[PDB]
Formats: sequence, structure tokens, C-alpha cells
Amino acid sequence: PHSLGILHASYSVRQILKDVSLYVESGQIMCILGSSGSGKTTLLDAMSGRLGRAGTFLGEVYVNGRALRREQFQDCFSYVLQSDTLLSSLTVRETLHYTALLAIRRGNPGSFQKKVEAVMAELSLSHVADRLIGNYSLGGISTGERRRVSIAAQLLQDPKVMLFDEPTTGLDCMTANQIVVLLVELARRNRIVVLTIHQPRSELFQLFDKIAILSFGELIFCGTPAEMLDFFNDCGYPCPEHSNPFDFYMDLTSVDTQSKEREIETSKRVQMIESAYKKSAICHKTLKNIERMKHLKTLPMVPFKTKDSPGVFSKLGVLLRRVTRNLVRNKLAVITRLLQNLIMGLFLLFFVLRVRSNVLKGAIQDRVGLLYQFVGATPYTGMLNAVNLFPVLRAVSDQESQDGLYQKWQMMLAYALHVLPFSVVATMIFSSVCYWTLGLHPEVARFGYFSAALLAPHLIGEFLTLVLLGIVQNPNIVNSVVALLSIAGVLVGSGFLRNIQEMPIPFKIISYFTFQKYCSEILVVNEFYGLNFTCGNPMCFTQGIQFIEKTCPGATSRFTMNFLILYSFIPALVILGIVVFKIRDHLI
Amino acid sequence: DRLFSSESDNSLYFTYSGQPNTLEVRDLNYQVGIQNLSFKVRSGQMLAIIGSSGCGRASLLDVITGRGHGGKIKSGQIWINGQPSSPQLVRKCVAHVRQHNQLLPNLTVRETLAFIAQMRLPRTFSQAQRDKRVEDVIAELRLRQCADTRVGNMYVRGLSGGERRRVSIGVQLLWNPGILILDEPTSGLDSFTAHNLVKTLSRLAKGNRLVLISLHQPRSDIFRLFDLVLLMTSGTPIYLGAAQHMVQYFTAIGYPCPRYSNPADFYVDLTSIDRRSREQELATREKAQSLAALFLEKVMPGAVQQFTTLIRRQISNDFRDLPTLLIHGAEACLMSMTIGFLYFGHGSIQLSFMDTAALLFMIGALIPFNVILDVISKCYSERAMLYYELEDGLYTTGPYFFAKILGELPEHCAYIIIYGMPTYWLANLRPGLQPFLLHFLLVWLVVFCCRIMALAAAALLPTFHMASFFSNALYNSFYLAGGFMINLSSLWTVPAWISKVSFLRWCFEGLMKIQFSRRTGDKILSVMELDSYPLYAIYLIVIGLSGGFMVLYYVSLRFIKQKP
Amino acid sequence: VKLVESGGGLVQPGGSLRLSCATSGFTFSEFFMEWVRQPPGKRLEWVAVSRNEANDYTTDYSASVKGRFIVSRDTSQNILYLQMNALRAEDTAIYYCARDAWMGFDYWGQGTTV
Amino acid sequence: IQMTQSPSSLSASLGERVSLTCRASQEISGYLSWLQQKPDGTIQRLIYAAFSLDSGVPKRFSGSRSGSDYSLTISSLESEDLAHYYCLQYASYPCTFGGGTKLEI
Ligand SMILES: CC(C)CCC[C@@H](C)[C@H]1CC[C@H]2[C@@H]3CC=C4C[C@@H](O)CC[C@]4(C)[C@H]3CC[C@]12C
Ligand SMILES: CC(C)CCC[C@@H](C)[C@H]1CC[C@H]2[C@@H]3CC=C4C[C@@H](O)CC[C@]4(C)[C@H]3CC[C@]12C
Repeated sequence: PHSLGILHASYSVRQILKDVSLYVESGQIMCILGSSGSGKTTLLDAMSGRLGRAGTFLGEVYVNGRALRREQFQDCFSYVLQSDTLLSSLTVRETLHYTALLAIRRGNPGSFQKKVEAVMAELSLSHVADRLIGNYSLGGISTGERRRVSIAAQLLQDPKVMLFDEPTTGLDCMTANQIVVLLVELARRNRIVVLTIHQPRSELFQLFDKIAILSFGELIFCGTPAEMLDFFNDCGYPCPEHSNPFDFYMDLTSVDTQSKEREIETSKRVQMIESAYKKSAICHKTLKNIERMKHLKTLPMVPFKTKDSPGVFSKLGVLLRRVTRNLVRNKLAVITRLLQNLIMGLFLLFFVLRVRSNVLKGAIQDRVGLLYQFVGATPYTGMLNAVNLFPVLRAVSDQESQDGLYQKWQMMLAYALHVLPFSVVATMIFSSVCYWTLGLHPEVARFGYFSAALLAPHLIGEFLTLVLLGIVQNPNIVNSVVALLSIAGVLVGSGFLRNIQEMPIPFKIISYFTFQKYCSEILVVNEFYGLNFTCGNPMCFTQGIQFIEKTCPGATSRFTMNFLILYSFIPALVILGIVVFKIRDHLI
Repeated sequence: DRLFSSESDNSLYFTYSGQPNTLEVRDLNYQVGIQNLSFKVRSGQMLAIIGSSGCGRASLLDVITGRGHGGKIKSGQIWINGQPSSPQLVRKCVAHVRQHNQLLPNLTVRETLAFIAQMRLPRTFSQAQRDKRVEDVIAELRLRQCADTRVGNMYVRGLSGGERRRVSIGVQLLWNPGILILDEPTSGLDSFTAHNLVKTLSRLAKGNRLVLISLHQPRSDIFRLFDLVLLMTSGTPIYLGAAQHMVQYFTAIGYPCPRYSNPADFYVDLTSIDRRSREQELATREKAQSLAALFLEKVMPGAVQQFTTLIRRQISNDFRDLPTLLIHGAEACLMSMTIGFLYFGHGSIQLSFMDTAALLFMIGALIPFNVILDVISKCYSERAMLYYELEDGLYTTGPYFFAKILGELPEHCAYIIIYGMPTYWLANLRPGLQPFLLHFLLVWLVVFCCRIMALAAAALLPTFHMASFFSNALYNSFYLAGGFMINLSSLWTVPAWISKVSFLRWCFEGLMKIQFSRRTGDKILSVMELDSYPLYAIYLIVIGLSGGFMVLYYVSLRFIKQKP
Repeated sequence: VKLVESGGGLVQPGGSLRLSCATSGFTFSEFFMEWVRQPPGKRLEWVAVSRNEANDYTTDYSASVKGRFIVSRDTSQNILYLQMNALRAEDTAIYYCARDAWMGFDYWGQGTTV
Repeated sequence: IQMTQSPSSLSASLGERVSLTCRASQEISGYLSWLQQKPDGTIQRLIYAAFSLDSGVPKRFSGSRSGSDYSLTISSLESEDLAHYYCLQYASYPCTFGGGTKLEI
């Protein structure tokens, strides 16, 4: 039988754990109670090997006798979070299949599907196996079903020691009780389960096998409810009848931070109970069992997970397939992606409605206005799409990266790969709809050049917003920052309203690093090349070459160069996003 | 009961003097499912509603008080103080303590308490009487150690959570109500603080008052302090009476509660309908119905004063929020600096005419984004407080408009100064005092009109996202209608009319007529279409648009409910 | 608002005594009534409080005399009474009769030696 | 809440401006009171709320607050000021008093 033992564990960073020592066996369930500042989630994370890199973690963690190092935690300990971040536009079967493909790599999909079916039958999810996740308030699966799906995704890796960070928080009483009985049933199948609860109910007292209490990192008690009641009676605080011993022992071993006399009294009581527990035979028996199973010389070795992760290209392809299947199953996201540029162009067409290409009253003015609005709106639509569709995938990646499945930069690369063709077809539709209706130098080569010169800034702004969302949490801050940056770029970069050959040196240098300058140069060279204007002295440019030389003199001979720069602006942003996600991996 | 605080003050400093209030609900049948609810509470008793204290979107207390946005199929009676319930009687006698707090974070406890007192108490009360009432309210809820501490919520230091709940209770208790009704008072509080708050509410109920409390899942120690308890499951009452005898009741009908188990939890878990299955749904519904059957068979000041109080509270609240003011000043300074350095006129090469036109157009049309953003954020950051103070009857939605306007006016003027004064010298525009003052006044009026438009759009739409979308659409329709983008002449019928009511186009035309009129000439205005309206006419048109937006905002505040 | 105290004298340790505080000038049944003593060489020490009719004439005492001192009030003649038992061990003081404790100790008495 | 009054003893003659300080162990939000016990024994409240004055007392006595230290200032002392002075707090239960200062002429 398996046996986990935490001996003299301590976490400094201020001293969140003070000599924590627990002992769990296979087939037993251990619950951990404490206040908000108790540091039980910190202990769970330290045992799972997630925050042991930022702070010094003392104490040993023996598993089946063999002392595991600070690097073998995530390969033997599973950790189920509380956020339960799942993709809404996916079913349970395909989600678990993707999880198994990202975790396991054995061969034909038959074994993967069989493992998924077995785990669903164990988690009682076979009857909702072909139902979309969605939201429970709009017609999706219940919160208990989402928790079961998360537990199944965690169990797919064939674990033996699992930790749960408040699996009953946010759920109703009946659903929380169902989850407790489910965890008890999973633990009874020759496994180890350690869960934390904010405040359990009265009927969950006799369901657990071990109950521990932590306050400010100090272990007040750890044992079965029978010895719990016995010890709390022997200390002089018997639990009254009809008092929910859970709440009574949560109030008895907590400090009151409202006054300074009550705080000292509560601290004195907590220290008294802790000192009485340190002298009791329960902690002595725990330490004896730990040191005995350490020196058994016959129990089996550490049962790890199934195996490690496969190559990077397979995981990248699986993530790409997952994100495109989640996108194509959400009709709203698809229609926004395909019609944002179209709505922008239709709103722009409602005001102009034509370009008078043979009179100098509103020809150059309306043309410059249209080009400015396009250059300032394509990256805005890209940023809108990014802010609207990325955060869910970013949260899913942040949740699934700590488990050892994949990295976040691979998720970002898959997002870019699945967003390339959609932006391509969207900007192509918007071009084929608006360019011909506006009558802007009717031609096919000019139309293709305009389509490319409006497709490039869309992807550029979308990837910049992707980087900012990978480095900044709040999506509204990123939205406002990208909008302001696009404003500044279309104002300073373009020579429409500033005549760059006359702007100061710092702005002239900044305009060289902005894609808006090259975009506007390409658009001017493509639009004002082969058309003439008519005056009917103050403003009469009778041709287009004169206006081109006035705005950007040497932009005609830099067509291919500006196109290459505008298109190479994208891989630089992709590499910057990869680096930004690699940095983000170390700050959360 | 010996683990919590025991050295407290059991004195009652602010008691209710008057006739005892009564509340009787007879055969209430609330649907869209409360069925056959009937109880009768008097002054001096504390009623705690345990179990499913909600019926979807509106709780039971909102149903009793007459509030509720969902369906209200009524088949029973509600008698308050011996008279049928009505919004007037509820506003006059019943006070409500919501679950989510709504307090200005930059105000101390005493300041906001005096504000609510002078906005609630009649005009015949002298200042000394108001301060005495505030002091009695402070001493009653043991808030004397925090009478000068900021009541700031999260993101600010402020005070604790239980103290914030006590401050809200005092705000709702300043006018000395006869019936108090609190929904989820111990939501998000520690156990000791929840116990102290329950003891304080019990003392308030003992002080010749009628206190009703909503609690979905009460703790084991909170349940022991209940005077009267009302168990409700699936909208049906199962038990109604003393809490200490509750178990003694169920043991009398073949349902004993086992030891070492919370009675409230054990009795809300036993009679709860199970939704995981279909064969157990009715299997528990029949038990609930039988238990319900056995239970049923067993038994001033004015308007100008309100405006002054509101504007003073607003000024005291926003003038102490240093981070937001510094952020706004930073945005203004950054905008002004980039605009003035991009169009730097001091140098060997002066600014061209098209460059000056683009500079004026950008000066006019770069502020609305940040302006609307900040205004809508500030409006949606305090929508619940305004809605609740309008529902409870603090003001009559008239003085609030002018109060908000004259409260945002000074900061808006400072923003306009910071954005426009260090931009006129950097760009080296037309020198002099009259053109600079005219430019400043026009920019100020245009930004004021934009602020009023943002206020109206925020108050007209229920959510922040749709309001921001509509405001951005309006701003873009006014931007494309400007006299710089589409020539102001290639518009057939609709965009021309939009430009006629577009403040950005009028701002651009006014700036052009200020800069290029009789300078080096009106011929540049003649080649364009910016010479058909004099300067004073443009100013009057901007003022009229601002007035129309103010009227729209007032109509939206008066007729549209500001539901959070 | 006049307060006068009486009932002080020589008492053997372990006996019993009763001080009387006569009140005039205001509604005796509307305001609090406190007994606050002072040791012969120490600072003022609050002893007991009796609340008004709005609190149903409930009483409260300090942790040093809780159980031995009993304060009461006669509303017919507006006279506060303080019965002391098992005194003269350390309870020797100059006990004063004050009006309001929560609203500041105003309108003190004259004090009587025990 | 402990009230530390300073100084425990003070000697000042006619004409001087006396200042008696009182520090609270916790925050009382200005809920402090200054009483004057005459040598005969008739105690009377001189200052309430730490800033206001009672009716019938001379205006020479004033109340002030610096940080967490309250101050009673007596300008143009008379012969009727030789007496004991006590500071008390009534912001938290129970109500505690101060050490007291024997103002002697
Ligand atoms: C549906 C009707 C109302 C049309 C709505 C179109 C809206 C959603 C789109 C189309 C054109 C878009 C604008 C195009 C240009 C810019 C300039 C950019 O720097 C900030 C965003 C901004 C201001 C966009 C705001 C949103 C916008 C107005
Ligand atoms: C309920 C909570 C989350 C509401 C928070 C409102 C947030 C999302 C909104 C309201 C005000 C907005 C800010 C207004 C001003 C600016 C300054 C600008 O240079 C960067 C964006 C930034 C910083 C905005 C970011 C988003 C913002 C902070």
C-alpha cells in the first residue's frame, strides 16, 4: 500500500509554514481546514511542487519510503484547481481525447479512446459524453459536471496522489456533498486524496478518514474524527450537541483579529491546544509510522504517472486542432471575426459613398480620409478580436501548463496559426465588398495590393494585442493601450497629416519603427499613381504623382521594400510574443 | 458561546420610540415559487429566514417590501402596521440593507453619516439635533473608534468589512425606521465578526424594533442567537417559530436531529428537492409537502438643500481621490505634449495650412475617446448607489443632475486647461489674447458637450459595454461627419444632417475661423465650406447641442431605471 | 441637574452598606445613572451603571465588583441606590454619582467617604 | 484603553499658560473628556468631545489634538485652577480615566 509522509515541512517565502508533518495512506481521504490566512493552499502548492522555486521549502516529502526531491513532485502529485477553466464550445469526449493526446502517447487512438471511456465511466460522465460544456446558466452542463470533467482530465494521467484546492467552493450544498462522496469513492480505489475545504457541512464529518487543522502555518491537530473528538474533550472544550463540530473546531482554533485583548487570548488558546497536541500520542504515532515506513525495505517504490510529454510538434498540432475546433463551433466568434472589417467598411462607405476622381473639391481629401480610417481601424478590429477570443484560451493554457502538458508559447503559436486564415478571408471579403463599391482606381492588381496592405496591419495589431494580453492581465487595459497606440501610429507614422519630411527628428525616427508609415506609403503609391484630377491655384495637384511626391517622395521605388517590411513586422511580433509568454511562465 | 467576545456593552443608545410596528403576510403565493407563506411579526422580535431565501432573481425580502424585477403573480396579502402594503408605506416605514455595500470611499464615517442625516431628516431639525442623531447612531453600533477612519472599500485602505456593514446599517438607520430588513448581513465576513454583527442586530431588534434577516446558510453559532426562525424550502414554509425549540418540533413529528450536527443544515438538507435525478425529485417533494401540511395544520428637507448636500458630498469625494486625478492629469499632459511636439511650429520650417488644419482637427477629435471612457467608467462605478438612493427616496432625481454637472465641472475645466493651454504655445498658433481665449472657450464647450453626451449614453443603457459601444458609434459618426475627413460637402442627406449636429465639425470650423480669418485670409475659408456660420453662431449651436444632450440625460435619469 | 450622595460611614469588613444618590433637575427615567469611585490615592475608577427605562432598567457592573454590588433606582422619588456587600477589604473609596457615561461624564456629584 | 496623562504634577503661578496632555493607547476618534475635581470634592466636566466646552465654564480653557495626544490649555490661570484634572475616554467600553494632574499655584 502507498504511504505519503510530510516531515518537518516549512515555507519561508513570511514563514507561511511552521513544521508541518502529515501522514496519509492508500485508501484514506484527508481533509485540511483553516482560516483564510492559514496557508493550506500554500502547503498544497508546495507539496505539488509549484511555488517551491520562489521560496525555500524545508522538510522532506516521502512517498512509499523513497524521499522525493524538489523536482519529482509534479510527476507524482496531481493538483486540481478551483477555477475550472474549460472551453465552452467542446464536448466532454473530445476534450478528454485532446487531454489524453497531450498527456499520453502510445499509438493508435483506440487505446486513448478506451482510456477516456474508462475514466468517464469511473467519473459517471458517460451520459453527458457528447454534450457541449458551455455555461450552466445558458443550457450547458452543471457545475458538478464541470468538476467531474476536470477530475477526469486530471485522472486520465493515471495518478496515485491527488490534491484538491477547495473543490466545494462555489457549489450548492447537495452538489458539494455529491463531490465529497465522489472524492471518497475515488480515494477508496487504492488512491490518496488530500482536499481542502473552506467550511464543510455537518454530514461530511464522518465521511473523511483524517482531518487536519492549520493556523498561520502551525498544525493544531491531524487525525480521524474519533480521536479528534476525544482529544478536544480531553483539552477541556467538549463539542456541545447540535453544534456542527466542524464549525466549533474552526472557531476554537482561530484567532480574532478585531481587538488586541481578544487576539492575545485566542492566540494563547491556540498555542495551548497545539502544545497539548504535540504531547499527545497521535503525533508520536504519526512520526513513528513515517520513520517506520521509511525504514521498511520491502514496500514498493514511488508510483509515478503514465509517462512524460511527447515531442513539441505533436502537442502544437493537437493544440491547433483544439483551438480551431473550439472556434468553428462558436458561431458568434466566427461571424464577428468574418464581419468586423465588413461592418467597419460599410460604416465608412455610408458617409463617403463615392470618390469624385475628376474634381479637386473632395477627391484627395476623401481618399486620404479613407486611407487614414482603414489604417487606424484594421488593427483596432484585430485587437477587438484578440481581446474577445484570447482570454479564455490564455486561462486554459495557464491552468494546463503547470500540470506538465504543454507550454503557453505553443498555445500562442497555435492561436496565431488558427487566426491567420480567418483574418485573411475576412479582410479579403471586406476588400472585395468595399474597394469596388468605393471606386478607388478600379483594377485587379491594385485591389490585391490593397487587400495585402490592409491584411498585414490587421495581423500586426492582433499579434501586438496578443503580446500585451500575454504580459498584462486585464483585457480592458490592453484594449485601451492598443487603441491609443494605433491612434499614435496612424497620426505620427502616416504622412497624411504631418508631412514627415518636416516633423521633428524624434518623431521622424519613431515613425520608422511604426508599420503605419509603410502601410500609408504603399496605399498612396497604389492609389495616386495612375489617375488625374481636375480643378473644376489655391489647391490645384492636377495629377497624382505630384501629391505622391508631396506626401512621400521616394515611396514609389520602395513598393516591394515597404511590402517586405510590413510583412516581416509579423514574425518579429511572433518571436516577441514567444519570449513574453516564456517570461510570463516565471511570474505567475 | 464562551469562545467569542463577552466583554461588550449591552446598552441601547438609539432606541425606537413610538408605536410598535407589525408585519403580517397572509397566504402569499409568489410565482416567477413561494406557496402559502403566512407569518406575523411584531416589534421586538428578530426573524431569520433560513433555507432557500430566494425565488430566482428577487429574494423573499424584496417580495415582501414590494421590490422585484421578475414576475410578481400575487395571490395573498401583506399588512404593514395594520395597513395594506404599498410603495409609499414601504418607503415611509421599511428600511432595506442590501448585500452589496454602496459607499463613497474617500469619505469618513462621520461625514457620510451627517450627509445622509441632513438629506433624510426634515428641514425643521436644527444642526445640533442632526449631530446628536449622528452621534446616537455612532454609539448604538459601536462605531466610535472609527468615526474618523475612511470608509474606503477594497483598492483603498479604508476600514474593516464588519465595520463597513455597521456603517451601512447606520446609514439605513439614521432616520429612525420602525422596520429594518437586511438581506445577507454576514456575507463575506469572518466568524467572530459575523457573531458580533448578529448580536448587534439582535440588540437593535430588542430596542423596540422589527428586524428581519435573510440568511441562506447560517453557521452553528449564528443559529443559536436567533429569536424567531422561518424555515423555507422550495418556496414552502416547513417551520416557523423559536429556533431553540425547532429541533424539539421535528422530534415531535418523527424527525430527530442527530447530535454533532448543525440543526439548520440538517433540516435544509433533509427537505431539499434533489435535481440530480427525476425519481428522487418528487420523492423529496412529497416529504416536503407532507411536512408543510403538518406545519399548516399544527398552527422636507427640500430641493436646494438636497442639491447643496449632493454637490458638497461629490466635491469632498472626488477631490480626495488623488490616483484618479493624477491619472487624468497624466493623460491630459501626454496628449497635449504629443500634439504640441508633433506639430512644433517653433523652428526654421513653419507649419503649413493643411498641417494647421489637421492639428486643429486632432485637437478637437482626440479628447472624446478618453473623455467618454472616463465618464462612462465613473458613471457605472456608482450606478448601484444612485439607484438605491433614488429608490429609497433620498432625492427626487432633479437636484442630482445639477449636482453631478457642477461636481464634474471644476475637474473638467482643469483638464481642459492642462490639455489646451500648453498646446497653443508649442504649436506657435496665431498670437494674441482674444484668439487664444476664444480657442480655449470653444474647446471647453465642446468637451463639456462631449461629457454630457457620454453621461446621457451611460445613463440610457443598462450595461457598460453596450453604453461604450453606442458612445463610440456616436463619436465616430460625428468624426466622419467632420469638415476635414469627407470634405463636409460629399454628403447627400443623412451625413450632412449628422454634421449639422456634430460638435466636432463645429469645433473644427470655429478653430479655423479663429486662426485663418484675416491673418494672411478668408480665401482659404472660401475654398472650403467653413464660412457660412459666424463664430458666435457656432458657439450658440454648440451651447444648444449641449443643452439638448442635457435634456436627453435628464429624461433618461427620470424615466429609465438605473438597474446595476 | 443636582446630584447629592449619602450613606457613607464606618463599616467592618464583610458587612453591607447602601448608598443613596438623590437626583434633581431633569427626567430621572430618561438618562443613565453611574456609580464611579476613586481610591484614596489612585485614579478614578468606574464601578457600575444603571440604564434608563428604554433598556428596562437593566444594570451592569465592573469586573472587580461584579456579583457583590447591586445598583437600582426608585423612579417615584428619583433616587439611585447602591447596595454593597463584602466591602472594606479594598472597596474603600469616595464613590461619586454621575449622570452619563457614554455621552461624557457630566454633572458629577459630591462624593461620600466609605 | 489606557490613558496616560502628563505631567503627574505641575506648578504654575498666576498669568501663565498651562498645558496638560493625555495620550490614549488606542484610537478614540476625539471622544475624550476633561474633568476638574476641586480640592473640596465637587467634580464637574470642563470639556467634552475634546474640543467643545460646557455651559457655565470660563472660555479660558481650550481643547486641542496633536496626532494621538489631546491637550487641555488654560490661558491666564486664576486662583480657582489649583485642583485635580482628569482625562477620560468614552469611545470604547469600558470607560477608562487618566492618571490625573494636580495643578498647583
Ligand atoms: C453598428 C454600427 C453602429 C457601426 C459600428 C461600427 C463600429 C463598431 C466600428 C466601425 C469603425 C470603428 C472605428 C474605426 C476607427 C477607429 C480609430 C481607432 O484609433 C480607435 C477605434 C475607432 C474609433 C473604431 C471604433 C469602432 C468603430 C466605430
Ligand atoms: C470592476 C472593475 C474591474 C472596473 C475597472 C474599470 C477598468 C477596467 C477601466 C475603467 C477606467 C479605465 C482606464 C482609464 C484610463 C486609462 C489610462 C490609459 O492610458 C490606459 C488605459 C486606462 C488605464 C484604462 C484601463 C481600463 C480602466 C481602468
